[PDB]
Formats: sequence, structure tokens, C-alpha cells
Amino acid sequence: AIERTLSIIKPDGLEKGVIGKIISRFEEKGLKPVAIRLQHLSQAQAEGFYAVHKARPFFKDLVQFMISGPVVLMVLEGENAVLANRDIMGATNPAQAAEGTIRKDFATSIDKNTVHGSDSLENAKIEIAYFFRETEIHSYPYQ
Amino acid sequence: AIERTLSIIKPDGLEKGVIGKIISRFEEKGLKPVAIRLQHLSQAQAEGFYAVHKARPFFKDLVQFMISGPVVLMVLEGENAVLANRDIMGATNPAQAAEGTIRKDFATSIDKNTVHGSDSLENAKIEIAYFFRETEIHSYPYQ
Ligand SMILES: Nc1ncnc2c1ncn2[C@@H]1O[C@H](COP(=O)(O)OP(=O)(O)O)[C@@H](O)[C@H]1O
Ligand SMILES: Nc1ncnc2c1ncn2[C@@H]1O[C@H](COP(=O)(O)OP(=O)(O)O)[C@@H](O)[C@H]1O
Ligand SMILES: [Mg+2]
Ligand SMILES: [Mg+2]
Repeated sequence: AIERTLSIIKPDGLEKGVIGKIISRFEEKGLKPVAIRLQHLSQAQAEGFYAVHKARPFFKDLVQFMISGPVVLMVLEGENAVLANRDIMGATNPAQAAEGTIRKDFATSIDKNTVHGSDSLENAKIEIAYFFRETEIHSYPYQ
Repeated sequence: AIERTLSIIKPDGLEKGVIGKIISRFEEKGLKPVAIRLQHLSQAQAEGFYAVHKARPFFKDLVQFMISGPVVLMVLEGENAVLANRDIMGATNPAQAAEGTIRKDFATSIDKNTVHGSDSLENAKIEIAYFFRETEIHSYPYQ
């Protein structure tokens, strides 16, 4: 039941100074950060990561925003982590995000929506391998 | 005035699930995390890092604790960062730690005091260069 999923705090999250608050949201929910790395993505990295949206019309802006500032890359671990993550994140459009979700509480607009999360276990594996070596991920007990 | 200093959330901080809470402490006090990386230190790394304490009787234990589990390495940037960081951390001995400090709130004992902070600017340069390439540190504008 324990899975690992990718979480990324987008540039607006760091600029709003809410890195800690966001991380706490996961921790309080049982989503254990087992890998964390603040990094400034290059255009090549963002494009390759979001390649699935190349045919889409906002892709170019998505890429620019994703490289406008540094982000915080994280791997969350827990039971049904992929889904749990999507739940706490909330809807893509902050306006439609549920109460208490990261996006409803911190997101500005649909373009600047503070966080990213793997949409599936399949994509989680890919996204995690894109940004982390297995040797960079470390689980630990909660006690 | 504006300085950069090294902060490390020791193994017990992650086990207590308070990474977010600790980071928020800094963010709200004006200490901006410009570099972050969760890592499991090796014996060689912990020893080399705490070289100044090589002749102290607690050295061997400090090293063992520091490699018992992963830690979160961070570089904080802000006004009088070196001193500011330490004030927020609190006294080495949790018993003597002031109200509202990280150690009084989260530390359990002196040999498991949750956080590390560079003790001086000269040492901050050394400690930061020990764990981070200049290319891994990224400042960004706030709100
Ligand atoms: N219909 C849309 N119109 C405009 N921008 C969108 C739309 N759908 C998605 N996006 C933007 O592209 C980003 C990436 O999409 P997605 O692949 O769903 O990842 P994510 O986890 O980052 O939300 C979204 O977070 C959002 O900013
Ligand atoms: N007298 C002591 N007895 C036991 N452990 C100690 C003692 N002094 C320091 N240490 C340990 O080694 C670390 C050394 O750091 P130090 O430079 O003494 O101050 P700090 O509290 O700012 O980290 C401490 O945080 C603590 O874990
Ligand atoms: Mg999608
Ligand atoms: Mg010290």
C-alpha cells in the first residue's frame, strides 16, 4: 500500500515564503518527505518533464513559469501516496479547489498554482527517476 | 548585513515529522531557505564536518547520531543570518533553551537537539561549501 510520488513546490510557493507550511500539510497527512532538493530548472528540464503537454496551447508559459525561479523537488512516501497527494493539492484551478487544500489556500491562478503532483503510480515512477537517483531517496521511521 | 548560513535538521527532526514547522520558523523570521537537500550522511562526511570537535568527548556519539538517519541540509539567507539562526535554534541543552525556540519546542536532549547552525561567518562559508556547490544555491524575491 506504501507508494512514493513526486511533489514539486512551484516558484510561486517559494516567493510566497510558504515552503514550510506546504511541507507540513503533507507531514500532518502522513505523507513522508523521503527526498527533497531545491533546484532551479533549466528550460530543457521543464520541457522534458512537461513533454506530455507539448501539443497543448499554454505549454510555453508553463515552461517559462517553471523556470522563472527555483522550485523544491520532493518525493513523498506513504499508503496510497499518489492519490493522497492529489487530494491535499486540490483542483488545478484554485477557484474550484476544495477547502483546506494547498491550492485553495495558497494558489494564485491556474497558471501559478503552487504545486505539482504525479497523476498516477505509472507517472510517479518516471517523474521520480527524472529528478532523483534511488540513492537520493531515504525513508526513516516516524517516532 | 545579509548573510548566508548552514542549517541542518538533525535525524530526530525528521522522525518527529516537523521539517515543515522548522522551515516555517525561519521563513517567518526572515531567514530564506536558498538551498535544501535531504541526505543521509556517511561516517566520513559527519566526521569531516564536525572536525572541530574531534578532540571533544562527545565527538564519537555526535557522529553516530548524525549518521543514524537522514538529515535535511539547508542554507539560510537573511539579515544577520548566522546569529539569527542560532537565536531561533535555542540553547544547546534543551533544558536551558528559551521559550519559542526550535530546541525548547522539539529537542529531547543535548545529544539529540534537532538542529545545527553555523557558529560564525567564517565557518558558515566552510560548512556551506562542504555540502553545496554555488550552483545549488538560489536566492529569489519574496512576496
Ligand atoms: N486547461 C488549462 N488551461 C491552462 N493551464 C492549464 C490547464 N490545465 C493545466 N494547466 C497548467 O499546466 C500545469 C501542469 O499541468 P498538470 O500536467 O496537470 O500538472 P500539475 O501537477 O502541475 O498541475 C497546471 O498545473 C496548470 O498550471
Ligand atoms: N557539553 C556537551 N555535552 C554533550 N554534547 C555536547 C556538548 N556540547 C556540545 N555538544 C553536542 O555537539 C554539538 C556541538 O555544537 P556547539 O558548537 O557546541 O553548539 P550548538 O548548540 O550551537 O550546536 C551540540 O549541538 C551537541 O549535540
Ligand atoms: Mg496531466
Ligand atoms: Mg555551534
